[PDB]
Amino acid sequence: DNVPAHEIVSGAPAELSRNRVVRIYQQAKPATQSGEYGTFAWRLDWDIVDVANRWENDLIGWQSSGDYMQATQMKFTSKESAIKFANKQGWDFYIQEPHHRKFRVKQYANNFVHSYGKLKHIRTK
Amino acid sequence: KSIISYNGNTIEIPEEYTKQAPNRDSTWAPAQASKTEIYKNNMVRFEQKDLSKQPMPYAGIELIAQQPVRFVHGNTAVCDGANHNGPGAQGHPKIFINVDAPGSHACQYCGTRYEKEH
Amino acid sequence: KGYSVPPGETYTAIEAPKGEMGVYVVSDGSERPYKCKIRAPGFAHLGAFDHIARGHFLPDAVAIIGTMDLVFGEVDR
Amino acid sequence: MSQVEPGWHFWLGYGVDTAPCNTPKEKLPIRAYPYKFQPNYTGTPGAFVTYNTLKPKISAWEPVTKQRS
Amino acid sequence: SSYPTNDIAENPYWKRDHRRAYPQTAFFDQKTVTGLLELGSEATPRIADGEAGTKALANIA
Amino acid sequence: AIIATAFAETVKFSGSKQELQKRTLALYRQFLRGAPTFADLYEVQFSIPTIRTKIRQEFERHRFVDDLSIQNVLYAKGHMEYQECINFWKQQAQFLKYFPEEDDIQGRHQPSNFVDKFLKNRA
Amino acid sequence: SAALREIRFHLCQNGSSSAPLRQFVKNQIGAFQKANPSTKVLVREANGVKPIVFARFDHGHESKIGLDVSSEKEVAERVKSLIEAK
Amino acid sequence: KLCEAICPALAITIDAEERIDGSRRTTKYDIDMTKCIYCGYCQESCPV
Amino acid sequence: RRIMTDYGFEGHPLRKDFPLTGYTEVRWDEEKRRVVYEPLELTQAFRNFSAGSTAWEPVGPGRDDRPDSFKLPTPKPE
Amino acid sequence: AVEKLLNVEVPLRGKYIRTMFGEITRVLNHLMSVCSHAMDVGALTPFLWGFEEREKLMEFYERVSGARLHAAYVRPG
Amino acid sequence: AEIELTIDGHKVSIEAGSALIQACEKAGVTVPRYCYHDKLAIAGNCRMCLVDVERAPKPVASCAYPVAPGMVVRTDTERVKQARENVMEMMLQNHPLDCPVCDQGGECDLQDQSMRYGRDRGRFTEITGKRSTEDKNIGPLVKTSMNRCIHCTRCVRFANDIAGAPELGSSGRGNDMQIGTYLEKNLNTELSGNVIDLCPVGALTNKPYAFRARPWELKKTESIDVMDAVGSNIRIDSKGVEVMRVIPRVHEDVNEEWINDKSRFACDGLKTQRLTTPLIRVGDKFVNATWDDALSTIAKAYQQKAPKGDEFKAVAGALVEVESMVALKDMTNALGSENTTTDTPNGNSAPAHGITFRSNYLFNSSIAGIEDADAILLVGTNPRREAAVMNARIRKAWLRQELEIASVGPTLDATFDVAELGNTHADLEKALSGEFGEVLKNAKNPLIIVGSGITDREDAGAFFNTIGKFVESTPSVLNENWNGYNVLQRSASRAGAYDIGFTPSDEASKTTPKMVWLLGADEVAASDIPADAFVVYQGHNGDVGAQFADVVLPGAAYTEKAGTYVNTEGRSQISRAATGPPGGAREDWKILRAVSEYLGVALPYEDAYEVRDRLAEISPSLVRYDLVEPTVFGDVAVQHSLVGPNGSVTPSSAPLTETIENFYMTDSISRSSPTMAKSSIAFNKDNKKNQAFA
Ligand code: SF4
Ligand code: SF4
Ligand code: SF4
Ligand code: SF4
Ligand code: FES
Ligand SMILES: [Zn+2]
Repeated sequence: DNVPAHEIVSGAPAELSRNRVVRIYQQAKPATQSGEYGTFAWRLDWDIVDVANRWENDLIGWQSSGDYMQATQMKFTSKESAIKFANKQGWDFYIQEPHHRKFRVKQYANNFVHSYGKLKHIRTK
Repeated sequence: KSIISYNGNTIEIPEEYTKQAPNRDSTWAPAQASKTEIYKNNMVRFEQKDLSKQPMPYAGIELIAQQPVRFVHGNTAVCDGANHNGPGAQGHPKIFINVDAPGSHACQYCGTRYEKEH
Repeated sequence: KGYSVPPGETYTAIEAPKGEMGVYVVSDGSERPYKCKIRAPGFAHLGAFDHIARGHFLPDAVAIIGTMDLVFGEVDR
Repeated sequence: MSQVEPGWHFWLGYGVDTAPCNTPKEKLPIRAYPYKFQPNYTGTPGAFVTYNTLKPKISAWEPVTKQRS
Repeated sequence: SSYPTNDIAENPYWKRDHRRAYPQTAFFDQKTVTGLLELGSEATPRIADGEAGTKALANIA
Repeated sequence: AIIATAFAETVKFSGSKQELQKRTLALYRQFLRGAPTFADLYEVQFSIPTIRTKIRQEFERHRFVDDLSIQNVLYAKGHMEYQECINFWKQQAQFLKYFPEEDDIQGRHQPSNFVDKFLKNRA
Repeated sequence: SAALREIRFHLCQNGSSSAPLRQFVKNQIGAFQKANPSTKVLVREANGVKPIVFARFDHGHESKIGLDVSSEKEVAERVKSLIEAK
Repeated sequence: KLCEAICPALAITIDAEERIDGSRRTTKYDIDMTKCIYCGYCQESCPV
Repeated sequence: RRIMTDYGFEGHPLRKDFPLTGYTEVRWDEEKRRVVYEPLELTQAFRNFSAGSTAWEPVGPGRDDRPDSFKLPTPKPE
Repeated sequence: AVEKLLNVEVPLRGKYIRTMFGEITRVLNHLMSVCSHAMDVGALTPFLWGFEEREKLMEFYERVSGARLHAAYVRPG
Repeated sequence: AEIELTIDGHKVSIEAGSALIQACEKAGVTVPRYCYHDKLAIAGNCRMCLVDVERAPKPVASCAYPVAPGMVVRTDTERVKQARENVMEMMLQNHPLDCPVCDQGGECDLQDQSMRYGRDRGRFTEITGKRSTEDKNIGPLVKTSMNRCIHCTRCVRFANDIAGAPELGSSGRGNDMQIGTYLEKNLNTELSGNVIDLCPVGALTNKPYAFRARPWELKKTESIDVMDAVGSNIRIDSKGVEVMRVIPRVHEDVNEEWINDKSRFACDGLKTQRLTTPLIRVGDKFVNATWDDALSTIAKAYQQKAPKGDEFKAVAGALVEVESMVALKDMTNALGSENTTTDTPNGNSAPAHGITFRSNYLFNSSIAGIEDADAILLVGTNPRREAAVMNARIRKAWLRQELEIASVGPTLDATFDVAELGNTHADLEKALSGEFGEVLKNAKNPLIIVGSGITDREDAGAFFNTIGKFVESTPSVLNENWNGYNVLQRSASRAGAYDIGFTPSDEASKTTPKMVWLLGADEVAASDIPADAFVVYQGHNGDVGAQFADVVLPGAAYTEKAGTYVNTEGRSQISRAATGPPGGAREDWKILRAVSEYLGVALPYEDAYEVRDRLAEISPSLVRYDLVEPTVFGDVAVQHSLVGPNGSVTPSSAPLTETIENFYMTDSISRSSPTMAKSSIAFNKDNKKNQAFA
């Protein structure tokens, strides 16, 4: 084993180590855009605790919170660094393996191929 | 108006202050809270206060329906809410509205309407 | 979003009236900095204050802090 | 000083050389609504009360019952 | 405004893009410095031609 | 030269557990001898024995830590706190952070089984 | 323990420990289901798991033993013991 | 919601929806003047 | 010893695991008559807005400015 | 710092303005500094003879920025 | 065969006939695009992908130039930079200054690629001004502002190739080109909203999200789509406690970039007609109550009524986790009851196909297997209404391959040619033994898709017996390389239920229950539940089952619980919590542990990790997240479950009926959504807008 417990010298609470879950992941490729720069980094974000995530204030309508890790998102270069840092701090983690687009050939010619039988569909462009 | 509190009591408020604005009673958006639900939820902080002096600005949804329609010759109307009186832009970005369709069409920034001469 | 600064890092400095002020910025290709340390001349001044005041009486300690005219919002960063 | 109407609060302050009384017409803002000047009523009942213009985001269900016919 | 940047015709941005022309952060470990020593540099070469000199670089890499 | 303050120890990372044992024991001894000063300087509303009990608890917290570097870090942090306390740098609040127990019972329902946590949405 | 009411088999698909239980399942399942006509017989597979059986008699009392044996017959007798030792 | 994004102090709080006349408008616009630093980035971003 | 942070502060702030707001806050307890440290609870939560970060690479690779005396020589092709 | 990272060049008029306001600022700092040293040493008067000069120089601030002290005039680029 | 080439000096290998842009993607070189989407056909209208190839004099289109051995490609030299700046100048000539009111601000490709590959300032100041265009009215779900179109033709290609909605086309010519239906129509397809994710510009925008929020404000969470048994991965976007929208996520073995309209527009049902407090019935009224009071009321009902054995019924509906059904099952049994049961019509009795082997009630040949299909059969299923995404996959395979399809069911208005051939068991045996039987034998990768409405019939055994006899009889469907028997479920709970048991025993199937704990169930009929029984609904929305209930206990929706959900393939997926459940609502398994303790029993687990170790003790594939597993017991499974105990059922003459009479308004979340109400009033066949006179 022999992975140091820096959780003891971190000065942070122990509730993060004993009750709180994280998730390690890559941001999914957005469908609203076609870029892929926001990916390639392994984020680490805490999972919610229900009672203290958000609740609406009576006075003016602002959203409150008691969870202090609702906005912290560490960024890592690789999965192994994330897992090591988590274990060194004693956090329990679930790994979310990414889902990559599967390569398939694409030709402009397939739009204009011969149909020996009934046209399946009529192309526009 | 007499508004029933949650705790079974009543909340008396005069009619001039229950209107959503001095020119309109109803709400102009689904998520808007009506003044009655406001009072009913917040009378602890309205109790000894004077409602005449609280801010009650006019609504724009009713002051812009009053503005006459404008007309143009063509399938385009250009809008730029520019003052024309002082320097600078002072308005909103140029927007070309299509007006071929039978009805009026309003700019998305300001609600000024345009029509195809008919 | 703001503008994307190139990756890198730099300490650049000036002749601020207090002294040699400086900023140590780091970049990661994002619109948000990764680190920014303000080097504050009043910091080193107050740090030397112990070396400078030894042997002197209290009115002179007042005059010493006045020579440096530390602005403690800087000193505390 | 809250009793000072706008325009004057700017002339009184050397923001302009021309007063609202003599400023020309085109320089005056047009108003589709009436004017109504109200000072800082702080410390008095007419102090501004804040509130939420919205209603609760999560609307609950108003019960109604059925019978097991 | 200034003239060559307000010019409307022969004023491409890719010539006055000084941000994407930023100078790289060079890095030199002892390996990359001994090659400059045992071999030389593009200004003062001391390297053998052909795949021989290629593997000579490789011996230091 | 910028000279060290009163009870300052130079940071020195021991290479062995057998020396750090001695240094930790001296720290514990100093805390105990100085506890009455921690009761006088800070206007305290309880016993010197209760302070010594809390000190023993804080040293039992990390009693089962076998990694040497972490122990050196813990010892340095503890000497920092002794210097903070014995010199009157801390005020009452920062000291009674270590004594939540002495303050009055916070309410009635302090859940310890499931069902109460569920009724309070803490499970 | 008034009755058996559910049986769950867990096993690998292709590991070494599970093959005798794979044979038991392929060959004896209908006879098991007729000799116990009132029970949910459940087979559920997953690569890398250690073959094992669970039974549920009444009021949720569940029993369990592994089936890392080297024969189909050891499986039969071991299953039957767990079904009897209610 | 550019004023809500550039504001250093995050004082502003907005919530919009489609108005009855089919336009884009606000139902909530708040400012905490106890969070405001009076920078003027909000009068700079607004394109109207 | 610490110089900036509070005398009893437990944590190291500029670490990337340390949340912006910290873990604690202070109020005056009329009962105890003491400034007392309690767990954090904010009336408006932190909104990051770093989720609007660009999906396209903003500034491509730079431009070499190594002097040629420090460039690893290219062997002559033959 | 941020221009050095972005690798852009400031225009000349902006350089001269940043200079002029840098020196107006050094005046505004040396005034407060010297004339607080005085007051801590007991001479109350040079303080109030200088702060008026500071208050004439802050009109230039409110004219260019809008704010009297904390301003934000100089920005990257 | 893989070739090799050069790109900005780097060397890469990809198959022949491929697009250069795919190679560039392989080599990491970032290239712009508007007209190119991976899942769509190619075109070359945007002209932003231009690059320099030494073979050709002009810059060429990466989106369309075939890749060839030894070709060298630069994407950095001054010609490319100029050509990109010029194209973007041209694109933004006639683009309106609508960015503040455009819902794509902060997530528009045009902004980013103009800032990155384009000019700081424009030279279009002309006084005649920009082109204009009118907005179309293609239905409630899609809002239009067509001055913003760049004529990428993603919308057209999607509609006509992946969806089957050819009402969307390219009218006009030249600068007066106008994408639209030439006359007022509606974009009638259940995949209509994916168009919104395809348009780069905000010319097609979601309507119930229209202006509510901006992307930088949103907490993106990666979760799972209930509303179908497919388990389509998604990305939720919350604004604190509120859930603004849903958008798809990538998974090539399940959903492959698409999601249906129900899953994208049912979010509006998670903020209205919710349950926030417990309720008790005292007469005709409900009365708000505490948790202590309702659970104690449940206990007094148990002790007063004294249900014995199988009188305690448990009903789990659609939109349930697997942790909840486990906890309900362990509790039910701990009270001495085996009457666990689905909310299906014939849920009272055990399924015809048997839960014994996973292979009998799952889509065995995985959803990535339809691409390899040659012949298909549809028995009592309308995939366009049960898992539309897999109808899209069938069409994608039907176009580019040799595929011949048949159906035995109600005539279904499909997005493909189907060759309907009956509506009865009699025509089913006829086809399977006549012609299409021979087509399935002589196929290499055949599929026999059975709907779950067959399982929801009284004569289900007569079917599953015949299909099992044919499957075992025909090797081509069942081998050591291919299982062509498939059951398509229409809800996300049934597979997890069957994986943990949750089937009624025949002993309990005949008892008339005394207490009725119904979980997420809103499809009940008022006949399945007696009058004199005590009833306890758990849900997050009050639509049907609450109205019956004497006691109502809030639960949480899919956005507020990290539940495990199992899909048709048997793939286990884990959800994520986006928000906390509202008000006095609680996670279900906690509620059942607490009421269990209040009753004369308990469950042996307290927190998450213990519930997970339990799930493993029930079935170890419930904690192999995202892994789909093969199975070795196919032959045995069809011999033991489908063929054996189903010979005694006789087939009816009742013709098959469509399982889902309305794709909208299927479950509680959706019935509570007004958007599904507007969308079920329109998008009806009887409306003129939804039928083209061909
Ligand atoms: S000027 Fe004031 S309100 Fe506007 S962003 Fe700055 S601090 Fe906020
Ligand atoms: S229009 Fe102006 S005030 Fe309104 S949200 Fe935009 S920037 Fe803020
Ligand atoms: S309508 Fe939208 S999706 Fe279709 S081509 Fe135009 S911009 Fe693209
Ligand atoms: S589509 Fe993009 S560029 Fe066009 S108005 Fe919308 S945000 Fe702006
Ligand atoms: S991406 Fe090639 S021209 Fe459109
Ligand atoms: Zn306008």
